[PDB]
Amino acid sequence: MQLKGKTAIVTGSSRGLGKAIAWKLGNMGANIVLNGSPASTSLDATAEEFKAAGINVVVAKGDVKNPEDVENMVKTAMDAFGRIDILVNNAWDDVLNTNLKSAYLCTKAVSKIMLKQKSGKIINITSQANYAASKAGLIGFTKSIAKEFAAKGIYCNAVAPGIIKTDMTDVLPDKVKEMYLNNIPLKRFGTPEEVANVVGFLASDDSNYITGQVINIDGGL
Amino acid sequence: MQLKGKTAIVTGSSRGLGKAIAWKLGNMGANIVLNGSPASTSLDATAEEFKAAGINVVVAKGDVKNPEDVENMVKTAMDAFGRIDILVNNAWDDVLNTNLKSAYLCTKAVSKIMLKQKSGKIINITSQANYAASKAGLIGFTKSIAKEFAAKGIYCNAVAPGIIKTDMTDVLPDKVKEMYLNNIPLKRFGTPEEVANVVGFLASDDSNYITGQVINIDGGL
Amino acid sequence: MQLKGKTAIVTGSSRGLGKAIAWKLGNMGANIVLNGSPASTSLDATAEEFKAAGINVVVAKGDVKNPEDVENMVKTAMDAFGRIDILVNNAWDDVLNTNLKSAYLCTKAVSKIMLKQKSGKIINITSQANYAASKAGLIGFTKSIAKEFAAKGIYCNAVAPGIIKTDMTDVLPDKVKEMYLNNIPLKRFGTPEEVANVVGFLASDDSNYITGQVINIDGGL
Amino acid sequence: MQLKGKTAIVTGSSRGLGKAIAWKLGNMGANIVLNGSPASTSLDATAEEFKAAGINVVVAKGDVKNPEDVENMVKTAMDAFGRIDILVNNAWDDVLNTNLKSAYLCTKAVSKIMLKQKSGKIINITSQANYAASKAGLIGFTKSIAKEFAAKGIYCNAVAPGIIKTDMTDVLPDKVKEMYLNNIPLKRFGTPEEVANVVGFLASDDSNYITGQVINIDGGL
Repeated sequence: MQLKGKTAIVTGSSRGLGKAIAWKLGNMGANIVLNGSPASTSLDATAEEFKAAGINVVVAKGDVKNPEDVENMVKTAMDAFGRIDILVNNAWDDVLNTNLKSAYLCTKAVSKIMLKQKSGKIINITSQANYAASKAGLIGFTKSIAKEFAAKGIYCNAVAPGIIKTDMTDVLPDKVKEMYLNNIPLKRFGTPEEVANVVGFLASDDSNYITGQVINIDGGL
Repeated sequence: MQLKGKTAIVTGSSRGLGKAIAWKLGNMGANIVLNGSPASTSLDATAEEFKAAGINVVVAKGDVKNPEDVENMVKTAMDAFGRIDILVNNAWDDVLNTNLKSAYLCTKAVSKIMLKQKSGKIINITSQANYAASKAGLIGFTKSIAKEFAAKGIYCNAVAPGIIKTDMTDVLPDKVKEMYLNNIPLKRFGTPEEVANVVGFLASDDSNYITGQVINIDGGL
Repeated sequence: MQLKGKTAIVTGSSRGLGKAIAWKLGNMGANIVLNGSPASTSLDATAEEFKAAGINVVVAKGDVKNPEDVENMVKTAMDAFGRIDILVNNAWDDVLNTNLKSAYLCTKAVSKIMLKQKSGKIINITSQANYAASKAGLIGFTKSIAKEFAAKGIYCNAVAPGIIKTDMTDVLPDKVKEMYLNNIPLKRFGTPEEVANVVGFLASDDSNYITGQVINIDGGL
Repeated sequence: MQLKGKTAIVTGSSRGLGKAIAWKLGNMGANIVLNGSPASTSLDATAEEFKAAGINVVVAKGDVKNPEDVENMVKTAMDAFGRIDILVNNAWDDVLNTNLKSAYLCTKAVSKIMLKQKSGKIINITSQANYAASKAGLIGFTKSIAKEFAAKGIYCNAVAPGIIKTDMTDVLPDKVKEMYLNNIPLKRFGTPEEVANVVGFLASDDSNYITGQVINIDGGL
């Protein structure tokens, strides 16, 4: 389909949002590099599920907050598929390290390969003051990277989800759930699939000529 | 395909960007209501082209800056297809009347029908101080409408194109063209098809849960 | 004081916010041109109050939504003081005409004089979809004018007040008042004097090098 | 004057922008806590200059990227003046640590005292991808802190300078200088005094009711 013969790396893709994003890209025809902890019980199961659905998938085990694991991830992608068309960066000190620093390291490593291709899409997914600074940081980073690599044909955009349906939100007390729901103009939580569909758009040719942008998927919040 | 059995009204769709937008929506399976001046030489030709390509199309002739023509447009849509799922608003006194006032009147008229459906997507396309105020006005209008109709399931978003390939840009002197190109990070003009693809995204279920947003398609400008 | 020997025109300054703005500028040492309807009972009283406080004041009677009255206003300023250093623009068809069109006409007229001076500060004060489009329009207009006249030393900025204390807010039912107050992080309404103080800043040399900006004075709303 | 009997802490205030900011606040009548490295040749000279000008000044020596020095700074302020009304936060791992982490630690420490006062103003001064993320991070942090402490009367705003006159810019080659100047609508660099004047505004009662805002002082850039 839309991403036939392309390779997408999705960080933090063993479960939840990352898995849904990788699932959508896989079903658009992309070769998938899943990423997660070596200690993940779900990582291997997820890969087998993808393969059974007809998605070509390799697994890079490690923590993308560490340079050595980032290098491994890139090497397993290249060994498997020989190219990287799409990087999805999905993931006080611990907060800025987890979200923002992983995005920085992965972008730095993958950009080397995208520059040789003269092609590539980098899509950053955003995750109180610690989170706010990290989120805004990732957006500024996005816009900076977009500006820097625009001349070379490489895209960088961000997706900023509002409140998305999780295992936690499902078990929310009805009163605390109604308080959040009442603060969202659309009066419902978003879904992992909706976020995945927006990343699908940003990965496809349908989003050509869009760079340095943030798409808020938050129900008008 | 994605918009099978849905009806899209695209204002100013006899030629250029509007025609490209209507073409994309048509090819996604939507019933199309084209709009343009009764004096258009291209309007009828465009409709025949769409029909030959297998797109179900009706034509509403008039100027959408006038209430009576807006009512006609809505009536021809309803007479033809019985519903309106998508409105694309594409188009000192003359500046604010052409862009912004047409968007206001069409939204007001179509919103009545979308409220009964409890479903609908309104997509506003932006067009020196006169243009700047109009553009910013249309964006504020977009965000206001989104907030107002969110509770009822109706979406409102905007697409803001930068410099797009036209008949005018093609005949631009090479020096004036190079001056514009050098001010765009991606170092090329956008295309009508690219804008059409973004409207395609905003019209489809892939953009569910996104409201009150502006997508800049400007090559990082 | 700070504005000694300078002339400020404040539109809609017979009462309320405009009067408070003109009062602050007057007390900073500026020559003041008050503006209001010929039918104003308060305009003359306000001018006499200013004079008794030691402020040099002239009155331009008319509606600044009309070109002829705009010309009169400019002429009474020039006849009185021979220069214009500061213009404060304070004020579906009726909405866009009142706020935005007055700002456009006054700026156009005053800019001719500021260009000869190679000096000047234009400060636009913002006033549901009609209001939202008008407000956003005035902001886009502000940014456009700033860009256009930057090379010539002329500044353009905007002040965007949130909920400000009025005669209407004072008589608000306690329950409707508590609903608004609870939606403002600072948990109080703003005052006309606070807005006036921000305009005072934008009129003074303390705001040199700031152009094309909007200052939100809304208690974090 | 405006800040009589108030205490302002200005981080990184031994020289340059920080010194100019502290100078302005001092001359508005504030008690000043200067901050800089124990190895600073200029810190002591600067304090003596302030004292000779009639400014009440104490010096906190240390690096505000370290918790122990932040505690010292707060303790020297409290020992000297018994209160803190104004904190000015002025200053890949090294980039995020220098700008953003110092702002975080100082705000955290000073906020404890401001909460007891139920009064306080925190003013963050912004400093390629590393800088962009840090700058955007500090802005998001600002907005978060403002939201968090609004209920308690504590303000948080940011100042974002564009290109400001330094010792480096003065010795810039004329061609590289003309390239920067041509990219600024006002066609000149800003000055440390201009930045200081904006902080002066944000420290004074003239900026009451403004919170969670960023003032760009960049000549329209």
